[PDB]
Amino acid sequence: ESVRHRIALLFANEADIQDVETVEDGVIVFPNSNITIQDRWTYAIDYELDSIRRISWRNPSSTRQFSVIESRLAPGFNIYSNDKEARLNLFGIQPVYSPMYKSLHSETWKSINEILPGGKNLNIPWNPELCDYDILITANTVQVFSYCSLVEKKKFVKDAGKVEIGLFHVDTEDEEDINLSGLRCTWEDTSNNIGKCEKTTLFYKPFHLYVDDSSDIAPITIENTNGLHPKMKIDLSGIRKDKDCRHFVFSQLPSEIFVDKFQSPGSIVFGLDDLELPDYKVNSLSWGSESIVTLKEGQINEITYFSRYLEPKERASNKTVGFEPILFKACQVGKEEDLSNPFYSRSLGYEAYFSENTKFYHINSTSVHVNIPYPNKNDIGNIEYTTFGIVVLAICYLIYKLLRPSR
Amino acid sequence: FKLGTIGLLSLAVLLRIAFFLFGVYQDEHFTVKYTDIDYQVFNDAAWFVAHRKSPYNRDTYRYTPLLSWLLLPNHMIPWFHFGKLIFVLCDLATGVLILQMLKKLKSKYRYGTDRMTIMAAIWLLNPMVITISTRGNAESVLCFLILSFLYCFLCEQYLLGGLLFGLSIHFKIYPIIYALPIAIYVAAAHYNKTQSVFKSSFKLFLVGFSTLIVLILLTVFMYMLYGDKFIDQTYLYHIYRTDHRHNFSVWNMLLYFNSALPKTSELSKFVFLPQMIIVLAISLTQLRRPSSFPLLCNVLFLETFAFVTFNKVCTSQYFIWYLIFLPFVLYNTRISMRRGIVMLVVWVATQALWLRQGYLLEFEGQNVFYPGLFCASVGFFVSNAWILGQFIEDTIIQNDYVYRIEP
Ligand SMILES: CC(C)CCC[C@@H](C)[C@H]1CC[C@H]2[C@@H]3CC=C4C[C@@H](OC(=O)CCC(=O)O)CC[C@]4(C)[C@H]3CC[C@]12C
Ligand SMILES: *[C@@H]1O[C@H](CO)[C@@H](O[C@@H]2O[C@H](CO)[C@@H](O)[C@H](O)[C@H]2NC(C)=O)[C@H](O)[C@H]1NC(C)=O
Ligand SMILES: *[C@@H]1O[C@H](CO)[C@@H](O[C@@H]2O[C@H](CO)[C@@H](O)[C@H](O)[C@H]2NC(C)=O)[C@H](O)[C@H]1NC(C)=O
Ligand SMILES: *[C@@H]1O[C@H](CO)[C@@H](O)[C@H](O)[C@H]1NC(C)=O
Repeated sequence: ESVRHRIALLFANEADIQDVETVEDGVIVFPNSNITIQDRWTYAIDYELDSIRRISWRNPSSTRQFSVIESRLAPGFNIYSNDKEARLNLFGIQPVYSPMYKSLHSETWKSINEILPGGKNLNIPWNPELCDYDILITANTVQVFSYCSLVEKKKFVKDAGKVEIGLFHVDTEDEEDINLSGLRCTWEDTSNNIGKCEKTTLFYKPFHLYVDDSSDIAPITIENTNGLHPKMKIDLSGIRKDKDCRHFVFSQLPSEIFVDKFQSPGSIVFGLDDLELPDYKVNSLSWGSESIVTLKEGQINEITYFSRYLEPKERASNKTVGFEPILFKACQVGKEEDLSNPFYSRSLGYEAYFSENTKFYHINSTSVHVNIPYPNKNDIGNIEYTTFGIVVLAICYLIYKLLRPSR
Repeated sequence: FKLGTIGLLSLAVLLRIAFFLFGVYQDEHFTVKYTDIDYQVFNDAAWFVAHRKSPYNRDTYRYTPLLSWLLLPNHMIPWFHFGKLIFVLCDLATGVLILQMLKKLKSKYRYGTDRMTIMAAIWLLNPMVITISTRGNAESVLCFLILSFLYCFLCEQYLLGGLLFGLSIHFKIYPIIYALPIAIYVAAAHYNKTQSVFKSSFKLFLVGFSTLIVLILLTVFMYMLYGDKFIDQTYLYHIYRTDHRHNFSVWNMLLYFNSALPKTSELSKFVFLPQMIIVLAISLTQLRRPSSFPLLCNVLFLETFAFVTFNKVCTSQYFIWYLIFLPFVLYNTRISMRRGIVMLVVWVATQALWLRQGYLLEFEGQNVFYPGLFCASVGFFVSNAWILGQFIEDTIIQNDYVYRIEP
């Protein structure tokens, strides 16, 4: 059916692979210790075009730890497109322009089946609350990556199109030159019975490194949480600057929050960077802003997240809004190493700022919330009348004071 | 005892130096950023100018380009505190001009007693003015210019007075309000020496022509150099401004609510009429006794007080606009001590109440927009109006015993 399916089973212990049952028409697995599932669906469509599109969804509230076979997706539902002629207005979200792409962002899950080209329907178990999705649309191919966790016994059989399965375990590594070892199996085209599995070894140097284990390298703090402009403080005093390592904070903010890009050197802000206009004056321009902010090593770095004024409505109340910036250190590596692995590939996103030969070390992703109150839109008449009456009385009193005879 | 003028100047210089050293040491060591945001804006504009680029690329920079040109030695010479030194020098020049003005006036107009030291120390020995000058605020420079042209009017140097008046008008648009009184004085200033209307009218035309030509030449030169953005950000902003951030002004909440609405109310476009009416009414009092410099100074002080009080925006930095004129008003004042104490107490109490409401709103997110902020603004405006009326009564009483000592 012009479908190709690739399944990846990331385990934690070598003995866990023993528990895997290989029946003549499938593979039955019972979870042992928080294994990871990576599903890759590939389609071929004509779709004559010369642009790339990315649709990445990661649950903001998700607490799942990233694996070596998964990229660090930007939190929330994001759509990037590098085309400079088509218009991006899906779901009523105004795009944000950047020298490489137009981007749409949201913090709540949206339906994806209406965006997938060709009107293709397939047996996808959309589980937005417990899975991470990444859809890549190319000139002639469509790829769908789903990262999930197994919490129950599952049986994999011959799905639509060609099917290939691979179970891997992470051997000894030094957070570089990562080696996976395990089994690879394929499904016959003429029958629903599995083939003969073979030993396989994959060697690759990742460009997405996770150091989120322990040792509180760069603690994150938030001060003035109740205030309108809470301060985000990052501690890098104990870490010395390296030759090619530069730390950064990447934040996708809504239209009600902006960052003064002149606070720190080497900060880039795309979208609504206006420092004066309120929320109701720039709400319809775009969905917000994307900011990448550099940090100075050896000293505490402070970032201010200002908030605008919201349009008054009936029954005055506050409109708390949250966002999650991510802290990552980017290091340049010589242009000889092959920074390519079969699992994930570079594409549009926050990686488009940096070059091709970069490696990211993700440290912390502490989330922030801002409370913004608005008044009641029923006191306009009272305010008008009181203000004008007071002003008129004051000028009348001053005029009376002026007319006083001399001597 | 009686302080010596030389000793007063020396102690003022010592205070300025000590505060500057405090500032530089605290900036270097403490992570509190004593320097104000305005100095950061000016420094960024100076950097843009030094890199052969328009200073208006820096957001929220609406000053004239001359400020950035003056601060250029920040980047021409590798230091950051040069603007602070220039502002401190301007503040010292302002104090010296105040002392010289009082000394010259005491020998031409009959005065009550000897009070040069106290009235000079009102400005030269104020930690508030010291903090304003040493934090990078540029107001002092404007203040200096003002005194300069006024001094040129005292010593019958009308041409340089007109040139400096035009320069100050170019720097900030508000000194235009001084045009109506000063002109009258100039005419009378020549009627008491030469009994020929021709010479006085010619001198008035000369000073008007000089100030107009200086203003127009500076405007044309700046526009030609820096494009339409200069004209926009310098002139049209005051026309399309929608300042809604909390401030001492009475029109704050009204302007916020009006900016919320898409169509302005009919009785909401006359926010400029009361200010013009009261300014003209206060200006007309100069006719009581022309050819008098103390009366002119009092009229200018009342005009500045009324303009700041009725302005659509008013913060803690707008007070200095009239504080410079405080000594000349208070040299021959007749207010009882209890009345002055009452005025000061009411002023400070209203300011403290508004500051508490604003701090609650900013650092706690509470909804104190309609009931809290508006009432505090109304109370502050009423107190300011009462103080202005009292000062007008004071100047009307003063105008009596300010006879000349002509032979
Ligand atoms: C921004 C730059 C251009 C400097 C701004 C300051 C000057 C324009 C001011 C500061 C000191 C002023 C001077 C201070 C004292 C005098 C002496 C004064 O002479 C008299 O009193 C003449 C009558 C007499 O004494 O016989 C005439 C004005 C003048 C030159 C002033 C002219 C204007 C000056 C040069
Ligand atoms: C990421 O930031 C969190 C902030 O909560 C760090 O967790 C805290 O670290 C401090 C040390 O600075 C401990 O005292 C706390 O007990 C930790 N937990 C909490 C809930 O505050 C975490 O260590 C940081 N991670 C990295 C890799 O820097
Ligand atoms: C708006 O602000 C109010 C005032 O704080 C919030 O009310 C409390 O919020 C805390 C947040 O942890 C809750 O635990 C309390 O139960 C809330 N008290 C109430 C609702 O009476 C409120 O959460 C804010 N956000 C809204 C109303 O959406
Ligand atoms: C759950 O997963 C985490 C990492 O994802 C792992 O460290 C832990 O051991 C797992 N739980 C168990 C019971 O093994």
